[PDB]
Amino acid sequence: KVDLQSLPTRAYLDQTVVPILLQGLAVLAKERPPNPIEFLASYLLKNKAQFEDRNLER
Amino acid sequence: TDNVERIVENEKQKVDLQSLPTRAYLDQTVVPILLQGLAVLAKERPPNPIEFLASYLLKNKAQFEDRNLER
Amino acid sequence: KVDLQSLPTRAYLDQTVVPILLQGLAVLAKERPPNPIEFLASYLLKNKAQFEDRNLER
Amino acid sequence: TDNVERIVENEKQKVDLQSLPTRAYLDQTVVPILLQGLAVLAKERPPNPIEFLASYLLKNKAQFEDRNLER
Repeated sequence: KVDLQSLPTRAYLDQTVVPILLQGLAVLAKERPPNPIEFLASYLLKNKAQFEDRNLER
Repeated sequence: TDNVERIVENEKQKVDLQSLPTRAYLDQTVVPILLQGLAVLAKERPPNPIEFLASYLLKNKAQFEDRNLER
Repeated sequence: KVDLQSLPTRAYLDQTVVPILLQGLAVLAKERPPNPIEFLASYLLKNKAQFEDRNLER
Repeated sequence: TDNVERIVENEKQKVDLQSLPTRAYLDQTVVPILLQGLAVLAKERPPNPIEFLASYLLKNKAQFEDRNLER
């Protein structure tokens, strides 16, 4: 009975944050804003709804 | 084999964050705090991982921001 | 707790020497001096102060 | 895919270091010793990396200098 808690580290990350990070990092590299960490963190929060629970968690 | 990375590509004067190649730009700005946050996230495995990672960035931004090519 | 010593190879180099090298290599390619290795090494030493510790080391 | 590089650009007679295209010039002069030095630097991770790399160049210049289109 595998779930998010039991997955290997890389699989866990690939299931949860890797897709939104890939998108966000690509946007960040294009924009190059004055506050990149804040920008990325903001990006995650703004776009969370489109990426959240699209994984084993269902 | 790994420490071989063509930067002769990007060079083909004054270098700042805006002019850095993509990988260098990211490595200068977010990769350190991301590496730390992703490690914390993988260990905790919280119910809201995207939110948690974003919170981690915000909470630890002060220790990582401006520690790069633009002081 | 990440620091310079713990960074992946490329991130380490990007944090420490890549920016000054980019600038120096561009100057070297423009000047084409009789002693290019010496010129580049000299460039690094002369401009070190403007690039040194502008990274995680702080 | 990678071994495809237009030099028909640069050709459009006697070739020396001064007339080489930028990438070729760098590859002829500093890329070898830089590749070696960057590898040594990444493995050691010293307190003064720019200084260390410059020192590496100076110390090993004799094994790399003039091993190119101009003997």
